[PDB]
Amino acid sequence: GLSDGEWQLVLNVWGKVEADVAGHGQEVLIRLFKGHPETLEKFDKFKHLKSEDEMKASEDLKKHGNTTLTALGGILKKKGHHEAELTPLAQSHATKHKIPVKYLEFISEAIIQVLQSKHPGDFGADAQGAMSKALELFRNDMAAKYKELGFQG
Ligand code: HEM
Repeated sequence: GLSDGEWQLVLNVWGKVEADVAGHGQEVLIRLFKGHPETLEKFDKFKHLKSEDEMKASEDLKKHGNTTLTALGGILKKKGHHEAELTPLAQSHATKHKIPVKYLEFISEAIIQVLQSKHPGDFGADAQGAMSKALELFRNDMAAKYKELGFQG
């Protein structure tokens, strides 16, 4: 959905995340939990973290962040011919974890805020715009799969 050029920007900033997937993954879930505390409640092993000090110290949080970003990089690498990899994710999220589309917007924001915080240099006006279109396509495709399995509610 982006131009070839926009995908390139997207894969190029993602190259930075790939050099530290779990430290970027940890910081994204801390930003999401801190930003929207209600999301935390969706996680049984984190539901009890009461502060950012406890979130930073959690081994499990760091793992789950690695898991989350590893899965999103597999989707981003397919540029948009990503139906196959998105499916299973829409399936588990809609049906087993029961994650509203709204929360996919909250995590897209937490992603942009960590790339901006960790790579101010590299994540300039054009990289930010290309990653925001890429996360919006992701969330639109997830919403599409949700309304299909017949959720969104
Ligand atoms: C960038 C968007 C996301 C991606 C790529 C992603 C990826 C994953 C993956 C790969 C798993 C493990 C497999 C599965 O159970 O499907 C998972 C589990 C899970 N996800 Fe997500 N996720 C995303 C967003 C969210 C959001 C926004 C929430 C909640 C606010 C969430 C809640 C959960 C929960 C509750 C589980 C089960 C965790 C566990 O095993 O205890 N996910 N997610």
